[PDB]
Amino acid sequence: GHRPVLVLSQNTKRESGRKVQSGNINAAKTIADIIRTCLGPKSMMKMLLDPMGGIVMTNDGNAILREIQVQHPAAKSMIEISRTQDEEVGDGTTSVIILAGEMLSVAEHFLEQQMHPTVVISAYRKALDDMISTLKKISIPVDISDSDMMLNIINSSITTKAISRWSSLACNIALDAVKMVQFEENGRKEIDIKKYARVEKIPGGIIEDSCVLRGVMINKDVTHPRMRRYIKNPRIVLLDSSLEYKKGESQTDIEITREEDFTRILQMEEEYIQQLCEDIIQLKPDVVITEKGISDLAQHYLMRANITAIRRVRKTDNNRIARACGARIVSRPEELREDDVGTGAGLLEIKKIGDEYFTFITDCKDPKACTILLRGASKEILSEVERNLQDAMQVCRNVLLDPQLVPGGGASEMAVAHALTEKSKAMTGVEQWPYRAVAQALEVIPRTLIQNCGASTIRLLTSLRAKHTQENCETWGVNGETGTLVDMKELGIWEPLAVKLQTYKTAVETAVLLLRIDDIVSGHKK
Amino acid sequence: ALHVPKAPGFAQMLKEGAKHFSGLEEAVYRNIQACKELAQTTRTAYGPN
Amino acid sequence: ALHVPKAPGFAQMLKEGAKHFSGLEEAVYRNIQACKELAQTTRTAYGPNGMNKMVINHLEKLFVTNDAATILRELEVQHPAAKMIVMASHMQEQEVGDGTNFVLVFAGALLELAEELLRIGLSVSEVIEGYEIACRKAHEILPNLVCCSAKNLRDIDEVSSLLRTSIMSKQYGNEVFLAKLIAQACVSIFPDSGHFNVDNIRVCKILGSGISSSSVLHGMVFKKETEGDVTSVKDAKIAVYSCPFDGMITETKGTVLIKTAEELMNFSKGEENLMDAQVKAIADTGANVVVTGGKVADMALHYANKYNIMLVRLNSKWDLRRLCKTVGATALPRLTPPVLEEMGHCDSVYLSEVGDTQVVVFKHEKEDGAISTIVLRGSTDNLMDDIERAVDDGVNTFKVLTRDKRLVPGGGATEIELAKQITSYGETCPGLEQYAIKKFAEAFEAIPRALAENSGVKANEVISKLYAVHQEGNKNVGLDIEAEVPAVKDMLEAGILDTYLGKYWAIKLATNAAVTVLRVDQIIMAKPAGGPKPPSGK
Amino acid sequence: AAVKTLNPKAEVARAQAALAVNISAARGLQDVLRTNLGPKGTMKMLVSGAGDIKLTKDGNVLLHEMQIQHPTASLIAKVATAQDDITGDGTTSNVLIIGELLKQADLYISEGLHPRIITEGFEAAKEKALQFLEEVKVSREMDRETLIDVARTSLRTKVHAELADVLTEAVVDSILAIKKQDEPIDLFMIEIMEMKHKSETDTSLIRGLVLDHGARHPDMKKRVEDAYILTCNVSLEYEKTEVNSGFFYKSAEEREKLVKAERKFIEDRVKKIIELKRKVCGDSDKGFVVINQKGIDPFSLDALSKEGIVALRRAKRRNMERLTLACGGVALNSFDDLSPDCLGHAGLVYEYTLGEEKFTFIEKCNNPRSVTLLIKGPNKHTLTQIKDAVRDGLRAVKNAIDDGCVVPGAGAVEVAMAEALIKHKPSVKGRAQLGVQAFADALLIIPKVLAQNSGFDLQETLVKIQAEHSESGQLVGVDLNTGEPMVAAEVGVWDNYCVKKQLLHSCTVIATNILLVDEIMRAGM
Amino acid sequence: MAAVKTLNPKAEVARAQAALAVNISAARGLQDVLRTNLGPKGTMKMLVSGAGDIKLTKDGNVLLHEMQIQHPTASLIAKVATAQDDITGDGTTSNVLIIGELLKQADLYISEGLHPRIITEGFEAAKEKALQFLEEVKVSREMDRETLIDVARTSLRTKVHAELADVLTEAVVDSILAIKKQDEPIDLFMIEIMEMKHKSETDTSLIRGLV
Amino acid sequence: MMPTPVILLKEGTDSSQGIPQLVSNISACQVIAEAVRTTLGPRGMDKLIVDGRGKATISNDGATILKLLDVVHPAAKTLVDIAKSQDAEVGDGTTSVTLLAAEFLK
Ligand SMILES: Nc1ncnc2c1ncn2[C@@H]1O[C@H](COP(=O)(O)OP(=O)(O)O)[C@@H](O)[C@H]1O
Ligand SMILES: Nc1ncnc2c1ncn2[C@@H]1O[C@H](COP(=O)(O)OP(=O)(O)O)[C@@H](O)[C@H]1O
Ligand SMILES: Nc1ncnc2c1ncn2[C@@H]1O[C@H](COP(=O)(O)OP(=O)(O)O)[C@@H](O)[C@H]1O
Ligand SMILES: [Mg+2]
Ligand SMILES: [Mg+2]
Ligand SMILES: [Mg+2]
Ligand SMILES: [Mg+2]
Ligand SMILES: [Mg+2]
Repeated sequence: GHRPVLVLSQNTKRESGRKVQSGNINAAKTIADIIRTCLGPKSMMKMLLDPMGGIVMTNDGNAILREIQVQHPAAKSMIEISRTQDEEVGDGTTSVIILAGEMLSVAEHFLEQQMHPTVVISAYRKALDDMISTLKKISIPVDISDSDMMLNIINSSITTKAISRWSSLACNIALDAVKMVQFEENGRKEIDIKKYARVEKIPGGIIEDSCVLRGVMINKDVTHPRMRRYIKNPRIVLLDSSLEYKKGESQTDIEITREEDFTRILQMEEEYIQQLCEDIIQLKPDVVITEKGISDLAQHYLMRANITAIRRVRKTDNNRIARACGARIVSRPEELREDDVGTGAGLLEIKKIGDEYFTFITDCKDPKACTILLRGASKEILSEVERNLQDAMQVCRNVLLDPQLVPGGGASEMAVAHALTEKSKAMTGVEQWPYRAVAQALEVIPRTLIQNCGASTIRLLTSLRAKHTQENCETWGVNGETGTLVDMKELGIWEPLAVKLQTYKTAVETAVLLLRIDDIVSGHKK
Repeated sequence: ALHVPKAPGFAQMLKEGAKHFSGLEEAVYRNIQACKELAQTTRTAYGPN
Repeated sequence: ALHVPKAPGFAQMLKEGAKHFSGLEEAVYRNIQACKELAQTTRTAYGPNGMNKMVINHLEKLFVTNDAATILRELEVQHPAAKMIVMASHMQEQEVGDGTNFVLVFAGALLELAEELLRIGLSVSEVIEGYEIACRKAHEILPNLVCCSAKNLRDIDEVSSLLRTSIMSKQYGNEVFLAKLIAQACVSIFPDSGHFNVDNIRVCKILGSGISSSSVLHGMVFKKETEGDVTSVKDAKIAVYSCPFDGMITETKGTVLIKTAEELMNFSKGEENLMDAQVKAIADTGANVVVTGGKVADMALHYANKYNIMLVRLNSKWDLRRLCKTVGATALPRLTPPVLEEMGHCDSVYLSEVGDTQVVVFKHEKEDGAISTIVLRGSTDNLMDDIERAVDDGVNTFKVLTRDKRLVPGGGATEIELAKQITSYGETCPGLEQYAIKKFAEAFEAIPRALAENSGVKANEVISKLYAVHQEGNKNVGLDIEAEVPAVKDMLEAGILDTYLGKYWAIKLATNAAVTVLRVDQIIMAKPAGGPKPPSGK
Repeated sequence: AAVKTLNPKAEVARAQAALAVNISAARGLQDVLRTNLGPKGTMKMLVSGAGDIKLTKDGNVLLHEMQIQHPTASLIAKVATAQDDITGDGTTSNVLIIGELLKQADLYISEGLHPRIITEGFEAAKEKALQFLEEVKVSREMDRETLIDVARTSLRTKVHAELADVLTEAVVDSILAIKKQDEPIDLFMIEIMEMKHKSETDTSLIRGLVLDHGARHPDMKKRVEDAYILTCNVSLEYEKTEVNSGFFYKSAEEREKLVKAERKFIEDRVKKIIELKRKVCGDSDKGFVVINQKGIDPFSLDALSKEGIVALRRAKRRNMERLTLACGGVALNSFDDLSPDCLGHAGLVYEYTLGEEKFTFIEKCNNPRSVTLLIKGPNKHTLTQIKDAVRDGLRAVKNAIDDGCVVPGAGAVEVAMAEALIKHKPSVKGRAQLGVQAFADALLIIPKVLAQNSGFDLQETLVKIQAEHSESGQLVGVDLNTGEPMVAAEVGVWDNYCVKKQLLHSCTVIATNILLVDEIMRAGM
Repeated sequence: MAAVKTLNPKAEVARAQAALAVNISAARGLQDVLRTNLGPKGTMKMLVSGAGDIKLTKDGNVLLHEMQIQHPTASLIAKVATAQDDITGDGTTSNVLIIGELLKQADLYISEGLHPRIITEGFEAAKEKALQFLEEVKVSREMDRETLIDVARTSLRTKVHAELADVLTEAVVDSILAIKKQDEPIDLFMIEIMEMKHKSETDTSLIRGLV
Repeated sequence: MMPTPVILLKEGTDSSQGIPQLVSNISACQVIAEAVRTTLGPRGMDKLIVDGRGKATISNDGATILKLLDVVHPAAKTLVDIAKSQDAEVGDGTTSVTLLAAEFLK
């Protein structure tokens, strides 16, 4: 016997000192190196094996990072910041990771050179503030009324994905969807593309046939074949309550003693259904769409009035239809009003694609919701196309909200680095060295672009750095396709200011978070 | 769609317990890291102090 | 240099338990070998001199029989080419009812000769084309080989003679008696209308007195006992009910709501009076026998006993429907008295003791009726099962005769004549298909060879004599099994005949199975699973 | 590796390893599926884990039923699944073209070339090839002969010659029967019914419906000559109240009264049906058939059979529309207001019994817009193979009717496409000409595989065909009986234009995406 | 799965196209490993034994012995390279590369249904023609000191560092010229190779005697 | 015999064919007859059979003794079946049927 006595429980480890900092920085560098080669217009794609047996062939950094599992907590923090960048702005996920990895890599030097992490953190925060100032300075305005400028911005956003082959069609689709989704009510502007901009993937066909509809498409068919599958100018009526006969909430029981009470009860059930159908018909609609089941007898009474019925649509699909055709979902048909009747859909067609029926409510006038019908080679191709379309729509929304633009291809990075170095020339304290280190660490984006392009990093980067020292060279970047220095006033690669601001903020703050950390303790039970 | 097979050629012909590190990142950086670690272990015994 | 790695490509991507067979040697020859093995297993039970086989299935149920279809069914066949040949045999059994062993033997012979042709140089496609051409030629020749027709199916003696050949292959020792039994049973059935139903023939197996004590009854026999006191009637007026012999109740929910003492005291008396009135109303129509498909109430049983009414409870709805057919009644869904047209009639219903089991007999006297039953006596359950299989074969033969009345000589005469004619045709066909046609002709030799081997004589002498006699011009000469030496005799005179449809369908199905097996070039077997069978198969 | 450093139990293939793995998988799939192409191909035999036998020749079925656990194989299987779902043909050609594109690309990648240039060449070659395919298509009025030719060119590749000949007539007649002018063809209106009692050549087309269920009452007539069809979706069995009624009685007489009075609701609808039947046909000459999507209890069955009415219960949901289009009635969900004008008409209704299963035939319809295909065979695998073949044939005929054009087959179209691509190659700038050449060589795989399956050699047959095409300019294919060049237009070897376009698009897209994959991970655990 | 497996169930067999695939895959793997060795611009390889001994080399034969390979075709190619090294002492990497490329080019046509026998016949004819061309193209020169220095450089530069190779050139040329007798075979056993571990790598030299 | 990678019957299937299996069947019938041989005649003797649960059965009836024996030999079970048949049809002679049948076979 005599079991050992000790302060902390077993399986409780603890390491401290330079080892923890080095391990955290190495984990961040490994996370960066995982997706270092997936940046730029010449990025290669990666194939990821889902544990559930799926395959994710993707170029996006966030999907790659979220599809892998790590044990080191610093890698978990890096994945979390990647997800945060993806959610906040939409793109820039594989740039912020690289930036954070480089910043931690250059901070490791000062950590090893007897400098306390707090000084490094203060220098990092001053550098971040000056980066924000420089980006706000070098930005240019954009008028959202010019469709060509918006298309160019979306193209520059999607030149690095696999959809650059059909870039023109993709940009048109994304811009149209964002414009359709844009809404304002009660003075509250709203661009909510995660609910009212739906992407539907139907494998087969050709990618060139993909388009955005002026309406909503659902995978539903008429309840009864006698119903019309083609109505010219339908009057939409939406419901979210069953058209059947159902038990009440209170516990209720009948007690039948007379002979004719059973038939009377059944007849009153039928009459209740008939009354509901008559209440619906009194508005004289053309179709009825419900989120809950519709009884066969109700279907008969609806067909008697020449009304097409769709049985069970989802909540989100019903909301999209309401936004598109101008209807208003109601629960009790007794309280139906003419305002709730959905007029504005220019055509309702129920056609067959492949071996399945699909319902189209397209041709709407002024629709506030849309569906993007994607057709392609297979499921994974369509998934990647959908991810690229999400990136494009997020970029379009960011530009619509924040109409300033900054040069791409590392031109902004080099301009900010040069401005930071010029400002650091004036400081005299010990904080200047980490400040300049961050300034030059910001140059990783053009270096990675040159490395991915296959060109030589050293001389190209040196020439670019020399070029940025002149009076007006803030728009000089690199070609990701030819490996040459070009003015981005000519190449036309521009990025939203919000995306760059979010990227720099997230990278610097992740570096700050991982610099503060020491004395890792693990193994304790909840 | 649940396992990544070894690439045909040298990867398959490699012995059971052997290891093969090739390229810059896999070999040169790892060797530099190991040498840095050794120097770090020995560093604190340098000089009169 | 101590291991051979798997070849890159499909070999490495194959699953752990899967097997892949490609080419001639790995797939076609192996399938031919498996089919040959199956044919060899079933070969020894062919013909009248075939020997029974004891087969123990996975449930330790013992089967002793010489029926090829049953033997294949009870065998755990795992090779899938043999599985295809077994499906062909079972399809032959379902379509015709006899000739399954012929199908298996012909398929095996065809596949062996195809293997020989493939070895000598012929391609698979050429062999398949030649086999199809020879099968078409054989189907063209076959109608010309018909020697006689049934020409009458209402006769007892002639139908017995027709079915004697069919039921001589199984139960060789005593086939005349079974011929008389099955002929009487089938002649009672098969009314003026041409349609004949196999299901109308019932078989009841009762242990004890040997198969020579079996008989045919123009009615139905049920192995149970009467519910009431009455055990025999003479002028039965059966009223068949599909409902339980009890007062029907509500389908929603029954609740006796009592609110006064008088209702409580009167409820049981009223219910009993209602039951008595219903039973008396049923009896007043003249019905002295009542058959019900459900539970029998005690009060209903008492009141049926009071009015001298026979009660019989048939659990199976198939039995109730068959009784309705054989008596001439309709199963009333409620307990209302039957009107004159829906009250069945039987010449005698009584409780009887046969051997050990208690039976209820619905017996007619006139030699007709919708359903007739055959009671099988014997000393062993397996023996009666074999006799039942023979009876099924005879009934299927009678049904085929009703379908088509043409007959062909048996005992290998038809096979030998077909082989001779197909060889003569193939000798005149130029090109590589002549080898396939000749091999298809030679495959017909497997039937007389199997018969000669089973009878204990030398097959080569029998086949040589058959060719000699057929070349002389006698097309109705086959093997003579009643001899200790290879000998032949005219089989039209001997009365040994085979159904034309049986031979036609057997040849067609065997050729189709052989061609289908030959068409296979690659096999990809998944890893065997220990799953509890597909849900559809139950 | 970085991933293995972060996750020790993770599998990684990077740089040339990923390309080698993907190309090896594609080559293995291609090698397996080479023998499928063409009518001279070899039947594959598939045994499942439960011992079920599957005889097939389709690329998609083979892909689904091979015991393969490879990622690239999964991607190609999904591509072929989409190909089959939309067009219904070209899966084997899909796999062959993907594998040959990957092999030809590797032939240049192994010499230091970068995959991006190959992908650019592939894109340019695909654009030119689509232009040429648009140029070469034959716009024709789809009469019966052309549809028969297309159905033959599908079914002969799928099944035996005589079976294909029968299925051609069956499929073409069925499609022409259900087809409405300037209206999309609905393939749900063709029942594919299986029966297992005759030879494979007994498959035929019935101008009506075949139902896998018959009358459940023995007293109902088994054959009705002149019938009136009442297609309904009304429950004719006892239904309990939704609100938990229950019965309360104080004596046996009240129990009897409540038992008699609880059937009144269903009895009313049965009486309505009986009154309609009596009014419509006052004699015994005409018949009355009731097909119900819901159950019919024995009481209603007896009540109907006492009036000489054949009642079928638990019919299929699509059978409502099938009977409405074929017989010509109105599917009723309630008997509130039923009139003789909603009754369908059938010129013959009879029941066929097969073993323990029963079937109902509804033939001699006036103008059946929906028909059925009766698949007959002695085995289950034969039935499955015939069903797959008729699916392929129906898809081919529907595609031929939809797209008014049709493309010459027998390998001519891709030979001409490759020659045009070679001619156009100098117009491509840079080193994308290597990708264009690889695309042309990959397109040339189909005549090669056809030559092998016919028993010939690639080099001689291919050079003969290409020389004939260059000298004459016609669309010359592969004669699988002699190997000589042959113009597929006269002999009637046709291919679907949509199938070729989908093949080009999907193969190019998937090959480009696979070639650009440089790193494979399995690190989700 | 084959005839052999029936007689011996525990047998591994590769037949027909599988045999060619296995052999060509092994040859291509060996070629891919040994591509980086060729030329003075080749890359040094680190070879660590089971005991932990470190060997740095770029020699093809030395690498072939130290590769952790257990393939039959690799064994055959290693035997061929060993014979090359034993008799001539150079060209092992060239052997591996040429064999791999020969097999790859042959497969490039074999995959098109061509029989390997025709390829082998073409190989024999091409080998005869190439031997004739090699005979006519050779440069017969009087082996003075400069030519021997050039040959020694062309070998050592591809074997070691440029400066060390430069020193070893004079070392080896002077040794050979010292032990060589006129119109007699050269006995390489008469050149002692002794290792000392106390100076820099450029301190190696030749001694007119014995150590 | 050869391994035959794909086998026809399920693995573990036992097949016996020819004269030896018939002789074995006759021997099994002899063994079955011997178990009830001494229960015949006025000088017969009783047999005590104990089941798995420990309950004993003492009987001179041949059919009872044969039924209490757990005979699994397919050919030997025919003697038990005919003894039960004789018991059902007649009720006496269950010992004589087995002796007669086994003696015929011998
Ligand atoms: N044609 C181009 N030439 C040079 N650089 C480009 C080009 N297109 C995009 N870039 C640069 O590539 C970056 C986008 O790469 P991407 O893979 O989208 O990374 P992220 O997903 O982090 O945005 C942008 O910062 C932009 O400056
Ligand atoms: N008395 C007989 N003499 C000669 N041959 C006979 C006689 N009776 C039947 N046969 C032959 O035996 C064959 C029947 O074999 P059988 O055991 O019934 O196999 P299956 O059940 O598959 O038909 C018939 O082809 C017939 O020619
Ligand atoms: N009678 C024929 N003669 C020559 N070539 C043919 C003939 N029939 C079909 N083909 C060619 O063979 C190919 C058959 O391909 P198939 O096996 O149907 O593959 P998939 O099912 O994937 O379409 C077609 O591309 C067609 O061009
Ligand atoms: Mg981006
Ligand atoms: Mg028989
Ligand atoms: Mg096809
Ligand atoms: Mg050398
Ligand atoms: Mg006694």
